[PDB]
Amino acid sequence: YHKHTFIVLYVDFKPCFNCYPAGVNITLANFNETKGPLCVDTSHFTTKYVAVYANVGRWSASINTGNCPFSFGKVNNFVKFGSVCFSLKDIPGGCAMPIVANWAYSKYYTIGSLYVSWSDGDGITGVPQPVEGV
Amino acid sequence: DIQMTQSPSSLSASVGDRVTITCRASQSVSSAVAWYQQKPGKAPKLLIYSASSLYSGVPSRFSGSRSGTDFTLTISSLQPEDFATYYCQQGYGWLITFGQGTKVEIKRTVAAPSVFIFPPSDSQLKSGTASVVCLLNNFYPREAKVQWKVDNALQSGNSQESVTEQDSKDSTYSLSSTLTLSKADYEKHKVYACEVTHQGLSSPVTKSFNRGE
Amino acid sequence: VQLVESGGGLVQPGGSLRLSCAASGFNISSSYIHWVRQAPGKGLEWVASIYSSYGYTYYADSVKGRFTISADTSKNTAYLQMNSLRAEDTAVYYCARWWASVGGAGGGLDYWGQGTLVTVSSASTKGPSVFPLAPSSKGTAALGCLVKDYFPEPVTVSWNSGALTSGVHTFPAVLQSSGLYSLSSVVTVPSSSLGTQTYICNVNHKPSNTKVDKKVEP
Ligand SMILES: *[C@@H]1O[C@H](CO)[C@@H](O[C@@H]2O[C@H](CO)[C@@H](O[C@@H]3O[C@H](CO)[C@@H](O)[C@H](O)[C@@H]3O)[C@H](O)[C@H]2NC(C)=O)[C@H](O)[C@H]1NC(C)=O
Ligand SMILES: *[C@@H]1O[C@H](CO)[C@@H](O[C@@H]2O[C@H](CO)[C@@H](O)[C@H](O)[C@H]2NC(C)=O)[C@H](O)[C@H]1NC(C)=O
Repeated sequence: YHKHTFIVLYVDFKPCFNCYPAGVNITLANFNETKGPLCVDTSHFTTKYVAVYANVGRWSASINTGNCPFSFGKVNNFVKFGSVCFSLKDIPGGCAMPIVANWAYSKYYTIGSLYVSWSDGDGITGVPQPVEGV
Repeated sequence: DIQMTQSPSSLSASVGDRVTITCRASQSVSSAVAWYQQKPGKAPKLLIYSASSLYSGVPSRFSGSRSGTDFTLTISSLQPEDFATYYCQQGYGWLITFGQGTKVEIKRTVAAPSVFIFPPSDSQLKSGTASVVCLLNNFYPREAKVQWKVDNALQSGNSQESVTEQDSKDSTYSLSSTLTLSKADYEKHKVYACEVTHQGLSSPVTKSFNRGE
Repeated sequence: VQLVESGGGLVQPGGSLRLSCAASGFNISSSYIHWVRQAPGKGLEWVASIYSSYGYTYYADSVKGRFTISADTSKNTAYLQMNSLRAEDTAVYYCARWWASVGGAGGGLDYWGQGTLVTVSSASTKGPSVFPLAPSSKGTAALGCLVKDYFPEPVTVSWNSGALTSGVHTFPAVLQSSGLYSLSSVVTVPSSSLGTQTYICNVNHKPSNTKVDKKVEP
């Protein structure tokens, strides 16, 4: 009973067509700014990306390793940790996961920022799981 | 949606013995665990973070560990200066909550009490109200009984007592037994004072003072 | 590198008041700052924290609207405003700091201020009178200072300007039948010291704004 928990990132965007898109719907699972950054409470966790953005454009989107050393997904690659939490808002002393998209790839805009907190340790673990709509 | 339950509530133990305190994570969590020490009527003091992180100025004997949801704080050898309340905290720079906490007591030798007798001040009688006290210093066990005898006659309804916390080093206790009464009822009787009964005294002992001698 | 709570005292129910957290050694913007209350003879519970730089206000489920937190960077000092105080609120109030070596995550509370007391009751400030516990007849013997009919707690007791330490026994306060606090502070001494020694008890009561230093003699 319990042990498996997931954190997920939903991003939808809507289209000068090749400009800052107006429809931003960055979404963080189970996240309440007021409550504060979500903190994993389980031994195992998996990371996934969501194309809420409609596949109607040459535009493309990605999250690039930046301030944080550990890139998304690589995180799932059996990376150990002591404690971790995530919040859309910059968390002081936090890794920065730029959330960005490019029309086609020729042009780019700094649409989103995700920030994370690192706590060194061994209990928490990088983990892989598959894909389903839920 | 997260809390912690701290067990035990309170304990005593011999000096230099091993002491375990645990907190079960209401809905288990990560490494946000921390233990703190608060001395009586004193500022709380930092002990350990994430079980394994000790701030500078922490003695080696203290240890913190994780066993899943259960978080253990272990003091290898009980030291008298350690006597205080201890609390466990789960959280980050955001949120956090506290458990009921565990005050720890020192189990030590049978300690004889010292008694001192105190009549009121001549300057205190000026108000028209008077007060007396019987002093108990450096004793163990804490549990004991004060008696007030007036003209060979006991009294009641006037006795209020304050209890010291365990002494930082002495590991002993001191007691303030304040007997209150008005100027008139003071001057009514004259040969009187306090008796105490304790394990320390094979035969209970009493101090006495004649009024204004 | 130290903290100081300030502005602690008494206010009547329904009153509102603001508390001062002085800081020395660090810019408050760089660290989280929390406020914690200690219920009398009960467990502590978290109130709220604030990060000055990103103006992050995080409160507890206990008191969303009832209190609010702030801090001024030029002041380099943190504030806590409270309104419509209730009986449960009556507590000791400490401000304190937070640090992480990792940085982003898991941390702790390192430094504390002395902490101040806040009371909510209709009885207004009242001043105590100090009377001496005089050299007894007893070997060692001991003596002390006695305080009566003051409201509300706390009271500061000192001996010879705090030159005295070991043997001080400042008893906890006791609540009188009247509705006042009465406690006693004392010290164990030898027999010989009595001849020459000069013993004076310094005492300060914050709601009365009165400080007395009275000598003790046989
Ligand atoms: C931005 O996009 C997200 C993702 O679509 C939106 O979240 C979605 O909110 C709607 C309305 O609350 C959800 O629809 C309904 O949700 C309930 C469960 O909460 C479900 O019982 C209904 O059957 C229905 O699905 C929608 O499920 C939810 N996200 C998902 C999983 O699609 C969000 O509202 C959008 N707006 C913002 C905040 O920018
Ligand atoms: C998520 O954040 C919202 C922000 O509006 C919280 O909503 C209010 O939070 C206060 C906190 O004291 C409550 O008193 C209110 O009843 C909340 N209102 C509503 C409509 O929920 C909310 O509590 C936070 N948490 C959740 C799980 O929604």
